[PDB]
Amino acid sequence: SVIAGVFGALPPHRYSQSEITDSFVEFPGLKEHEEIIRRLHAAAKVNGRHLVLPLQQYPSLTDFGDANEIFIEKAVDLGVEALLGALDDANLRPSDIDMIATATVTGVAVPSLDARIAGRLGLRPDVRRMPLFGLGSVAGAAGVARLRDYLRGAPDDVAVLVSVELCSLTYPAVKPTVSSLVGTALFGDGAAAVVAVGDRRAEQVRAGGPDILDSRSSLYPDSLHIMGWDVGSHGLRLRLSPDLTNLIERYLANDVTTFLDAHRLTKDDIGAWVSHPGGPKVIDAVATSLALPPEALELTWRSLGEIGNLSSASILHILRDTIEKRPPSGSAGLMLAMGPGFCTELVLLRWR
Amino acid sequence: SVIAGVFGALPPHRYSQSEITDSFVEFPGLKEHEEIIRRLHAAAKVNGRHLVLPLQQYPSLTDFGDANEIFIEKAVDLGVEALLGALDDANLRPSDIDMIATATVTGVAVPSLDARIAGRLGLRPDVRRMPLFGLGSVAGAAGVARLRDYLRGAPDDVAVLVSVELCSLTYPAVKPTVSSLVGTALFGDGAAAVVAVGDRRAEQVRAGGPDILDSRSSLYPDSLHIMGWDVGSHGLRLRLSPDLTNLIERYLANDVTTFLDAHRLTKDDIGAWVSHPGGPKVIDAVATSLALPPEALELTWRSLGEIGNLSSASILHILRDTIEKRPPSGSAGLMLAMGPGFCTELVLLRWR
Ligand SMILES: CCCCCCCCCCCCCCCC(=O)O
Ligand SMILES: CCCCCCCCCCCCCCCC(=O)O
Repeated sequence: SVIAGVFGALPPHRYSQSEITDSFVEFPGLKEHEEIIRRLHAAAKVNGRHLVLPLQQYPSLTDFGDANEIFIEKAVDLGVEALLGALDDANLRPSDIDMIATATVTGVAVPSLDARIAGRLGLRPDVRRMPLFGLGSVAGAAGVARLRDYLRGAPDDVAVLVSVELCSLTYPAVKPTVSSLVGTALFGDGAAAVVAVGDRRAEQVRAGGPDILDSRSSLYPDSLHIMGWDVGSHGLRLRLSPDLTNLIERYLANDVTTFLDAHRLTKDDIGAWVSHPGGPKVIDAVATSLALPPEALELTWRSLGEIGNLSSASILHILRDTIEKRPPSGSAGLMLAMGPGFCTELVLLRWR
Repeated sequence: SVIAGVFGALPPHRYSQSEITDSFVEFPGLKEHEEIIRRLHAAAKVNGRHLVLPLQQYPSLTDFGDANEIFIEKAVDLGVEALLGALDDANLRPSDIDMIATATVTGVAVPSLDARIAGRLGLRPDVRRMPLFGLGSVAGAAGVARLRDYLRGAPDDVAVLVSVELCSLTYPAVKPTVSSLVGTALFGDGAAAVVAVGDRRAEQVRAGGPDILDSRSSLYPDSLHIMGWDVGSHGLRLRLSPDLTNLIERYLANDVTTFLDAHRLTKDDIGAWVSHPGGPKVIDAVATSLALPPEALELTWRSLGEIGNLSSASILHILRDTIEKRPPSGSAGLMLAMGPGFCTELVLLRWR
């Protein structure tokens, strides 16, 4: 399992953070909350976000069915763009793909995104499909890890993960509640794709990106309420408990120590950290938990600032950033994500 | 990859097809359509179905949110019942599980079922999770196929697949339009679970089920409209094209020939067929397109008649039935399913 390509895609409509806010407080039913909205938006540490729709169109997006239908169309466009890009980076072709996995939590599609995506790209009719849905924000790391699991038993194959998250589209379910307003300060739209190859196929594809060495999932007891969707007539409504950061602060070290002990590594042996940008308070929690220097998580901070929180797609944008800035050849890399479960996922990388 | 435990779980309320038709024509907004309903319900070759709610409660199930909530409450219950039954069948404990795959098209759960099930039965906090959504009626075959894919590269491991379909809970989306009435004629509620182990683990636990030898997907081009959902404020509205059978008759024989040749096998080599019970027209098409004697698909016919179309769970019930019938020791087994995509999945087995 060696990564051969990584690529991120973004919708063309980009808006500065306060632009978004300036219009948002004026949306129907939101002006009674200008103050908490401005505060929450200014404290998100996001400087701009890409929106799959013109900012001016969101107030009229009140029907879940309308929103989901648009999701299905845009999601497939962006996912195709990402996959095509990651294949370019790997210098590979659609026909070479033996297994495709898709991750999203922001739309409901049957047939799944992989069926549609594979239809658009002219993938082998016999390609193996794997649509993950319930995973959310953790599916970027967990998805890379599922690639390894597959390629571990299929050493000559090529596998891809595609992650599309169009968070702006969940708007119909947004209420002037604290947890939904937090989601309104953090989340943006985007996609990302990873092309990965088996051990036997790496050398003759000239697979560049890092090896995928291992992963470990960590599912916390009695924590369903930390992250989720309240699903209904209104669509997909965010559940976000305050206890989230406290959870990370109390258990994240053990997740990390248990996994690295297994490889006889310490936190110090990590050459590059690739963390999910849940938001200021969550990034702080990770740094505090693992006692990391301000520079360890700077590419995730940077990511949060430039494109916001992209659910599962963010950890892959950041991963691409990390690859570009060429970490020490042969050093360890750690992917660290968290999502609905509650769970965390850790992936072990080795930079080339 | 060797199967070691299979197990079906059903809701307590069983009703006759006629008990169901009789109350159903009297449901709100339905009496005007009694003729077509009685015609459809009789022609389905379903004699009874298990329902997760008391028959007479459905007229009041009009809120997609209420239905999805109920789906989550009940799906987990049924899910852990099936898994437990398969583990006991396999003489294994929940802590032995290394990866759990979940499959449903009938509810929207974030956190997913596998997380909820894992929390319930006490799976290891580090169990691998694979939440498959959008495979629909093919997820029974496909799920077994991804179990091989996982165990192929983990010969000491245990991986489980848990299917749960509560079709009756999509009632809020139902209206007296044709394809939706066809649905009310065929679909029932239920769940199933498969427990499989790696080759090396096989001898230790003495796995008795069939070997999982190979699989082949077959995605049909430009056929996304054949079946799926139309997701909206009202939930999950069925899309079922009339063209479905014609695609089966046109291309199924080839799907199987290309797949069997690769093993130097002929239809006549197959000792037991485990086919998805789409409904009468579908079963016939399969029998017809291939050249199968009436007895070849009888277990499918019996399952259809006995508990309805359980979506992805059916072929696992039918697998359970087949295992019990004990086909020729050492003979070939072939699973065949079809679903949203449009696609088919074939899985080669070898009985003991
Ligand atoms: C223009 C509006 C943008 C903000 C979007 C509205 C609020 C979205 C709230 C949730 C969106 C993304 C949530 C994903 C969480 C997860 O990955 O599990
Ligand atoms: C009284 C309620 C009886 C049952 C009502 C059935 C409503 C029809 C909808 C069921 C559709 C299930 C389709 C799943 C299979 C698939 O999508 O591939």
